[PDB]
Formats: sequence, C-alpha cells, structure tokens
Amino acid sequence: QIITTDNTFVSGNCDVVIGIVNNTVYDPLQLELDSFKE
Amino acid sequence: QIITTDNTFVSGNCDVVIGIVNNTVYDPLQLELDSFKE
Ligand SMILES: *[C@@H]1O[C@H](CO)[C@@H](O[C@@H]2O[C@H](CO)[C@@H](O)[C@H](O)[C@H]2NC(C)=O)[C@H](O)[C@H]1NC(C)=O
Ligand SMILES: *[C@@H]1O[C@H](CO)[C@@H](O[C@@H]2O[C@H](CO)[C@@H](O)[C@H](O)[C@H]2NC(C)=O)[C@H](O)[C@H]1NC(C)=O
Repeated sequence: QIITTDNTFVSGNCDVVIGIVNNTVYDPLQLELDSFKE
Repeated sequence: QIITTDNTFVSGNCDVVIGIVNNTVYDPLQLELDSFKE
C-alpha cells in the first residue's frame, strides 16, 4: 500500500529512531486542497 | 496526545453518559479549511 498519513501515525522527530529512513509520505486531503484552489 | 476527531469516535448526544465533561475536540480538516478559504 502507499504510505500515507492515514496508514501511519507520527510520534516525535527523526533523530531518535536508530533505523529511520528518509522517504516521501503522501498526504491525502492536502493534495486535494491544491486541486480545489491551487 | 491532543484530542482530535481522528483519535475519538462520536455516538449520541451529551446527556446519557454519566460523568461527561466539557472540552474542545480539535478537528484538523476544519482548521485547515478556515485557512484555505480565508
Ligand atoms: C534525511 O533528510 C534530512 C534533511 O531533510 C537530512 O539531513 C540534512 O542533510 C543535508 C545534506 O543533504 C544537510 O546539509 C543538512 O544539514 C541535514 N540536516 C539535518 C538536520 O540533519 C538527512 O541526512 C537525511 N537522511 C538520510 C538517511 O538521507
Ligand atoms: C457544557 O456546556 C453546555 C453548553 O454548551 C452546558 O449546558 C448549559 O448548562 C447550564 C447549567 O449548567 C444551563 O443553564 C444552560 O441552559 C445549558 N445550555 C445548553 C445549551 O445546554 C453544560 O452544562 C456544560 N457542562 C458542563 C459539565 O460544564
């Protein structure tokens, strides 16, 4: 599945988790607002 | 964590539940929309 803000939850910043990897997380709704009135 | 409409669910009116307290549940979508539309 696509990694999104509905499939995942956020807790803290990125400097704590030993194995954290940089990747894009797609935000539903936030993209839509741009289509509605860019 | 902040109490939001994603963390809780809604069922019924504020009368039957014993010991219900008044507070604000923060809906993220409305907050964004009041910025998007201005
Ligand atoms: C994940 O991304 C962050 C930035 O979003 C990277 O940290 C920055 O890396 C640049 C070089 O590309 C530096 O100039 C910045 O000073 C860094 N900032 C911080 C706060 O570290 C981070 O290295 C990336 N991690 C991986 C594994 O790619
Ligand atoms: C939560 O807020 C509601 C109002 O939105 C309160 O309802 C009022 O209660 C007082 C008595 O406490 C009545 O005189 C008002 O007529 C009520 N108004 C409405 C619109 O219901 C409710 O009491 C509050 N609850 C708590 C625990 O503070």
